[PDB]
Amino acid sequence: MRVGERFTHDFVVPPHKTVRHLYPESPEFAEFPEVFATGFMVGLMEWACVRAMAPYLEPGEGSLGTAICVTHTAATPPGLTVTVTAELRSVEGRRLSWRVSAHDGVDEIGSGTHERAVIHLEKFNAKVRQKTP
Amino acid sequence: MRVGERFTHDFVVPPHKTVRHLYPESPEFAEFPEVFATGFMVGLMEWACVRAMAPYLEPGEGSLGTAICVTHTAATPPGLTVTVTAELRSVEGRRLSWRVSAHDGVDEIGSGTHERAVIHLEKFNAKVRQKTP
Repeated sequence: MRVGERFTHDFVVPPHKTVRHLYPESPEFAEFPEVFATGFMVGLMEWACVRAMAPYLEPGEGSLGTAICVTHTAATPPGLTVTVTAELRSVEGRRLSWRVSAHDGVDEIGSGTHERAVIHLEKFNAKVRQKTP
Repeated sequence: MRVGERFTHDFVVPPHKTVRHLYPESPEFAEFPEVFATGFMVGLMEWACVRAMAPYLEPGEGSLGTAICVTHTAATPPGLTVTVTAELRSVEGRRLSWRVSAHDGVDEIGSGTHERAVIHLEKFNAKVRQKTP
């Protein structure tokens, strides 16, 4: 996997990726604008990076996001296509850093950086089962 | 609002706040570990800041998150309580800047910054309509 390499991931925003659907638990969001939530944008960016790195994982490995630093500069109603471009910035062993950017066909909607760490899935699942109450 | 005031927001993590629940349309997330997703943590941080702001908004006003820059350094299985601490850093016109941090009762799980912009809901929803298919 090579620094500078780019991957693109397209996603038509459905009605259920708006703010109120990120936290249906949250009365404070029930009447927010019907626009693509930041937490969902972040998840879409992760998804792009995950798709890009999948062919480069050893069997039984996965990854986790360890940082996200982005802007969200324009609003996207359901129906538009969000294209995330993920560009690999560095690979320090287990740690991968990506420049992520997104646009919805009308506006650039946000960009920034996302870091991931390759993990061993079965090791990880064991050590998370223990801080489980 | 007063700069430097901290607001807490407590949330018991249910089973359905994992990354596979963030994007069920994402087969590529199928075998991810059952831990609190970064996108959900981002939404929880916004939610804390929204609660902090809501008594201080005028009628007709809302807010949107315009940037988020946070680490996500520890994993949280369902059942633990994530406490977000949101501290107001500054109010500059319609821009409110926040220092955000989250802990799951055991570990610090992430920290950084978040920015929001006060919006006139009707004027905003009108601009959104203009780019709705």
